[PDB]
Amino acid sequence: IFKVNSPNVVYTDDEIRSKYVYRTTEVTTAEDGSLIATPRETVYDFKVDRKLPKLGVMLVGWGGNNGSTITAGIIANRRGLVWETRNGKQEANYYGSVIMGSTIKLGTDAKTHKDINIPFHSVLPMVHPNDIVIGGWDISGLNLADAMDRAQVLEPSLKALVRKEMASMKPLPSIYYPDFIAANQEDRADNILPGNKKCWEHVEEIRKNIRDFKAANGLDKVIVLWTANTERYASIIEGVNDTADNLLNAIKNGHEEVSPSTVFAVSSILEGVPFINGSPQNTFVPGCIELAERHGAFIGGDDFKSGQTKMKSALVDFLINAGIKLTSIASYNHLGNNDGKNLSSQRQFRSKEISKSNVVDDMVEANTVLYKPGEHPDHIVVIKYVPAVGDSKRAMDEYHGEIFLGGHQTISIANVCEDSLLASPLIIDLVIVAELMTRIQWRLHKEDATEADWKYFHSVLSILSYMLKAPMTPPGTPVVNALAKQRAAMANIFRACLGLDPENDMTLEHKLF
Amino acid sequence: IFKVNSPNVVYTDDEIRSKYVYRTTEVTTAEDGSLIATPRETVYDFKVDRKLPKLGVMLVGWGGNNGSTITAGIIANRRGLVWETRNGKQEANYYGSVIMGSTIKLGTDAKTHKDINIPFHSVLPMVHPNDIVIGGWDISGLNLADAMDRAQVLEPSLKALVRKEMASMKPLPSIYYPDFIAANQEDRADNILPGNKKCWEHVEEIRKNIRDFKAANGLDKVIVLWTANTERYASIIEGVNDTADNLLNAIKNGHEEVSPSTVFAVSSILEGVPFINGSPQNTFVPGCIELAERHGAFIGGDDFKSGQTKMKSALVDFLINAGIKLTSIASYNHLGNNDGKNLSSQRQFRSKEISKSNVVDDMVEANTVLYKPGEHPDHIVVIKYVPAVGDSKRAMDEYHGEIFLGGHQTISIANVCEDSLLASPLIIDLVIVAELMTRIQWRLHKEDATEADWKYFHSVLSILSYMLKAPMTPPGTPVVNALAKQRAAMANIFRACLGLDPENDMTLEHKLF
Amino acid sequence: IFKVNSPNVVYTDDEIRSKYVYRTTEVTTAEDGSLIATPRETVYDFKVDRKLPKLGVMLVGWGGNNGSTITAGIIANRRGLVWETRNGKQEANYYGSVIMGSTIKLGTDAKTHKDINIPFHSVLPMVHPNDIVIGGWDISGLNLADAMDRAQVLEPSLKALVRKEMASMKPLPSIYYPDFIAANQEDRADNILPGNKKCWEHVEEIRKNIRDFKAANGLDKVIVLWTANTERYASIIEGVNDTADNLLNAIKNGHEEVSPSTVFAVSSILEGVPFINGSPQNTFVPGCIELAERHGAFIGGDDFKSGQTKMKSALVDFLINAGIKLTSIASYNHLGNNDGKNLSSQRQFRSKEISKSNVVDDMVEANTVLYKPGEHPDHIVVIKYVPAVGDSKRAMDEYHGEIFLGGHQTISIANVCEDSLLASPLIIDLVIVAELMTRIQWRLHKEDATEADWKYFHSVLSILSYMLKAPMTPPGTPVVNALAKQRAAMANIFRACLGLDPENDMTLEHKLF
Ligand SMILES: NC(=O)c1ccc[n+]([C@@H]2O[C@H](COP(=O)([O-])OP(=O)(O)OC[C@H]3O[C@@H](n4cnc5c(N)ncnc54)[C@H](O)[C@@H]3O)[C@@H](O)[C@H]2O)c1
Ligand SMILES: NC(=O)c1ccc[n+]([C@@H]2O[C@H](COP(=O)([O-])OP(=O)(O)OC[C@H]3O[C@@H](n4cnc5c(N)ncnc54)[C@H](O)[C@@H]3O)[C@@H](O)[C@H]2O)c1
Ligand SMILES: NC(=O)c1ccc[n+]([C@@H]2O[C@H](COP(=O)([O-])OP(=O)(O)OC[C@H]3O[C@@H](n4cnc5c(N)ncnc54)[C@H](O)[C@@H]3O)[C@@H](O)[C@H]2O)c1
Repeated sequence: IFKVNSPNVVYTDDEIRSKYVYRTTEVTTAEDGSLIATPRETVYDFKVDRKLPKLGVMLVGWGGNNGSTITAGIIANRRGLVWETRNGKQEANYYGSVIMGSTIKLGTDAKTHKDINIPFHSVLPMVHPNDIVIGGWDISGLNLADAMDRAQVLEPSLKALVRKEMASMKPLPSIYYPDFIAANQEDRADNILPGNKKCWEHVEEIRKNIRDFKAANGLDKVIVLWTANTERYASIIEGVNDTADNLLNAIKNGHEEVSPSTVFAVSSILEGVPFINGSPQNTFVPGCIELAERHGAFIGGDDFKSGQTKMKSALVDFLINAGIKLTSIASYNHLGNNDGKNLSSQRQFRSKEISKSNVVDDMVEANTVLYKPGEHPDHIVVIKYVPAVGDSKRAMDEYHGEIFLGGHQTISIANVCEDSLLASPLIIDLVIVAELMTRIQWRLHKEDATEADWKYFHSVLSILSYMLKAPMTPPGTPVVNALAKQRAAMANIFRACLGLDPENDMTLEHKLF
Repeated sequence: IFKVNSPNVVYTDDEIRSKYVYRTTEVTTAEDGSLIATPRETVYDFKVDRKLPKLGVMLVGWGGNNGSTITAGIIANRRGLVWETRNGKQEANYYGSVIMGSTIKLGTDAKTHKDINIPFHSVLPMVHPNDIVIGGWDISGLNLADAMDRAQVLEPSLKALVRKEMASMKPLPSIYYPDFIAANQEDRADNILPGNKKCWEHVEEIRKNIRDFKAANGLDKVIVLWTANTERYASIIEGVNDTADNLLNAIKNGHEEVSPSTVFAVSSILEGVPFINGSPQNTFVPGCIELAERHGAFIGGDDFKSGQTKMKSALVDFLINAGIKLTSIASYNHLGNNDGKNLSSQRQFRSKEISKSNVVDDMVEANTVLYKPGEHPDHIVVIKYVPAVGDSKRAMDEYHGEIFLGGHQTISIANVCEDSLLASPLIIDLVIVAELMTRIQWRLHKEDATEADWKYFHSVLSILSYMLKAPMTPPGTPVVNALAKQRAAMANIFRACLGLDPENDMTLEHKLF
Repeated sequence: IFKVNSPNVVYTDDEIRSKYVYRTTEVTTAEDGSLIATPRETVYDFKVDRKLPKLGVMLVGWGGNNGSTITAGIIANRRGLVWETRNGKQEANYYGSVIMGSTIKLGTDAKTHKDINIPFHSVLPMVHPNDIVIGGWDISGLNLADAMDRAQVLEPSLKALVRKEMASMKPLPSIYYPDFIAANQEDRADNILPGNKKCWEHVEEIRKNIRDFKAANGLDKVIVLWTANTERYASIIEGVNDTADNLLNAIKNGHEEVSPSTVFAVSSILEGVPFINGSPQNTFVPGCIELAERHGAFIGGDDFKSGQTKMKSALVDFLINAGIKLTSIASYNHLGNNDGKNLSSQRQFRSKEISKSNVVDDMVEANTVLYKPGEHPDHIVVIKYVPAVGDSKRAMDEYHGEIFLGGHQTISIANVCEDSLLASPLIIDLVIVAELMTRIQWRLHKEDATEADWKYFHSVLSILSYMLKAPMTPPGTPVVNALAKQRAAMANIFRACLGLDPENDMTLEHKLF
């Protein structure tokens, strides 16, 4: 633990009221066409609620690969289970999680002159993942022990320990619209609500399920996470999905271009729970976003940045920030789970391909020294279904680049990654950060500020962009896709609630003496 | 171009006098063992000399692979030469250079709400690489056109254009101490000064050469860069190399444990020119550093971070900052130039292995959540001599990591990199940044400050750490090895001389509205 | 099953007496320097003993990685055990074995015109691996269940089934000469016979152990296989190891340059059991071979061709037989078992490096169109100890080649191979083929041949060369290292005992009609 010694930071047993000075640079164009840089300061008052709630996560796709892996891993970490591998004994951990497995720099030691590093989870009052309750919906009624055996992700020794408690968990019936997921997912749907079309009864039932989850479990806050199959893009039609009331009427009129995910998101917005989409499909259409802003409900980005895309975000940033001109990026993946079986259809593969292909455009528009306006590298993404490899995704990347005097650099990467074991800690990170963001309020520093001036963060949580492949940002704002930039954004926003200045890495006390 | 509109920044035609507030966090231990974080502010006055000098670089190892590549590339960029490749026409560029091929963010647009990115070279008044004069010493008297043909790095079409002017360049005689480089480099030395041992006449001759370079060329500033063969570690002996006067006496007494690089560095310190070591050997012993601090001469780090080590700095940082526990790093390189031939000896390979192996220790000591005190991954580095591959170094990396619930991640990387084409822009970056650092002065902001209170940066230039594999820091300070951290340090130090605040990446104007 | 309908093949319930015509080509130099090719025919009589013996294998290094894996796998296949993996249910098999997992072509169908393929194990009367008895010596007294847990090769579910029967197996004490294996293997030796030097009592004890194994178990034939640590090369000294009697005197005189493996081989030759060396060290010195020929004892080659070397034998053959000039071969391996720990010493790594480096010389001497006399590619082999990877050896190969008009081909291979699971079926293959070779006799076809003219194959079994990295051939004969050639040799020699002609692959009945 640590505390901040500053007149600007006031600690109360319920609140961490703090004063912060946001310092930025504003650029305006001069008369002769040159740029003028002006330092700007905005004084902000931040309020952080110290009380930790009893948090529940509702998973849409509970019986999937990722959902079963999560519920098993939370049980394993909560009980401190030790199991047997060929190498010997294995203990439960939260590796692969930036919040639960990484540290950030607090400051420099006065005496030793060395850096003080504290866990990322300990910066702000945050909910511990061991106490997270899981539930939700699935079109397949298989219990989560049998779902665990279907997934083929976990070792038999661990499954033996977690099977007794995971056999009592059965997902609630969900909604199946046949048009949106692949034709080979017909035989999977046995636990489905009455109706293959879009209706207002589905919204009522989903709201009832969220209510009953919170009531029966005894939870203070609920979060809904979409971990279901990738869907096809729902066409944007004027009068159907372009406005909150238009969409609310389209649900009742039973229009044939409303995704199941949109029904879940609408139910979440009407019940006041945050909704995070873990799939590349366009769950939030114009009208879902406006309904979220009209009600004050928090909504997150799309997809999960776990594996080849995370390393791509690191590498493209590193290579373009070093002066190497990337001309080709070729991503090849083949996998043999139900995720790859659903993406074997073109209409459902297109969404994932679009999500994977749009991670490098911001980095190539930032480097105007290498890339001319309109110059983009050849970015190809291929995903194939190989049933024999199972959950072990094999990714092959070829990065082709141009260097000094026309030289050629080629970087070939072979990644053997367990998909579910790389996305589960991301879900933990998403829920923990979203719960924290529901507990932070802000206002402008005035000499007569009242309690009525407290405001929340914008309904679209871009602070989750570290864990999201296709970040969703507030309407009209740019998108940040660099991994280091997103991690720094999260860390510095967390430090701003403590009145601490952002990390600059200059270290002038070691250079000027 | 751009200008800063701020009362703290005053622009004169010769100076950029600016006022900056260095904001950091200081950590002190409380009585009950907890940590206390206190915001600290140090007010600094920075003075930047706007006048650009005529800069000359003296290369020790001019006829090597890297030196010939540099002199050819500077000619190619200066003349704007276009040559023929199989793919068609190729123009000269400075790709692979962070200063000449990358951009940094200046600020946000007032109207568009989009980011303004300006070239890294345009942030501060900096010397253009097209105007850099080259010269120096080599033990081989071959002219640099024949040295270019010996190197086997450049295409015949480019060599045809640059051969006429590169055949008039002949390196000055150098000093050859047989004990320090490999036994297979005996036949290479034909241009050597009289003497196989350490003497004060060598210092006189090297100082004379630096003087004559500056006088004949008409230069305002000179920088010496060691681009010669990797040397063996010179033993630290009390009374020989532990003190500036002890070392100055050891040169005259002709002790047998003084490297040729130490003679070059001593000559540079006595003539007031900066010296940058581009090799893993310990050029600066205790006594060379003290002589540098006693005279005010600037000295740089060791080795060149070009290729597998740069990507290692990116990847290890990315993986450990994401919660993945690296257990094994295995670097394999084989190459067939004179660099690999000199490293075929164990005593000269040890220095490069030590330099390559110490890039990840700071990242594993920062993450106390994953690594216990004393826990280090298995880091192996292998370098082999394969004459058939030439300058094209083939690097194979295996990163083995532990992830959620005991999962295994393996990342296999095959890099085919032209060594000389990845290190030449690094040399340009080093000389440009070092020249700029010779033009920056600092002081503490007082109400009665005088002109006599202006001070330079510390003699050990750690701001070059981005381009250096084994960064040398001021005595008693920690070492930063993360690539993103070093680039951010350079950018934020450059912005501090303009009175601008460091980049925080928070973007609160897009989240709070 | 199948039978041969031919007057040349006579089937008896105990013998398969057959007549074969060995057809080859002989080359003699003409007067004008040209070559003359003459067809030669040698008529051979082959006798194959149909009776299958009760076979026992004695392993030197029983408690090692490979020995424990073998004894466990034989139990698993014998009992037909099914265990649990993450993917589901796994049954026992003999995959990775050329005899037990591959087929050979018997002939063409008269009616269908399609090929008839029969299992390699069914060509000749051969011992089934399910009935093989295991035993032997080890310097470590740990039982083989605890040795199995030490090895970290097998899944916990399989180990649970095999642990009860593998805990009753304890290796006999062995002989430890400290000079020959690495200094870090001191603490491993607790089950050692009295004596750190070479003595005749060791031969008596080893012979007693072989006798008692056969007597107690009730076996008809015994084979000894060296699966112990790699040793250093024993110097060839005149009067010590250059003659059978010289070596027999050197054992008694206690010379300090006689390997432990030589003592085992000598004991085997004096007891009449075959000895196969599975390590790169020179077990058979001049004098051991002569003793083998003087007694009639069978001795095999050196090392195990399992993994990167097998693929190297395939690839180098394929590339050089296709017209591609290999200029560089770079093999990198790192592993973390006791094998890699013993090879961390230079004197013990040299033997493995020599064994791995000499697999391509025969292929480059066969292609006189590409390689001039004395032209050899750059062949580098690196083996490193990385304790974190365990038995999973990571091999990285770079094959660099020259193609049409000076083009460059590069082939980069990343192999993740379980070392013990690739060498265990090789040991099964070696013992099965060696037992068969002890049951085959030959003679020249004469009109008055008697029973006294029956002869055995030469004491040095080169027919095992498929499974051996460093093939040992009869003194004065060339070595075959191509994998396809060795497999074809084995198949055609097996078919020659059946009176069948070698496979030619011409298929003229489908081309001439
Ligand atoms: N590395 C990763 O695992 C990763 C990374 C990025 C994105 N994603 C995305 O996350 C999602 C989950 O991946 P997975 O491998 O766990 O999936 P999966 O293939 O196991 O299927 C998800 C589950 O959702 C269920 N489902 C489908 N439609 C439903 C509906 N309308 N209501 C309720 N349940 C429904 C399916 O029956 C299935 O059990 C996918 O969309 C995938 O594309 C995964
Ligand atoms: N990617 C890279 O190229 C890279 C990266 C990191 C470090 N380095 C280091 O940079 C240096 C230059 O590499 P290179 O491939 O150009 O080297 P190289 O093999 O071509 O040899 C450098 C030159 O220095 C000369 N030399 C040696 N001792 C000398 C002395 N006392 N005085 C004058 N000249 C002397 C040699 O004759 C040779 O011509 C090496 O030490 C190398 O280890 C290179
Ligand atoms: N893929 C492979 O596994 C492979 C391939 C080629 C060659 N080999 C060779 O096969 C051998 C076995 O490999 P491993 O990984 O099973 O070995 P290992 O590292 O497990 O050690 C072999 C065993 O032999 C024992 N031993 C050593 N000296 C002995 C002696 N004098 N008498 C009795 N026991 C003795 C050791 O204590 C150890 O238990 C090694 O020499 C290895 O180099 C293995």
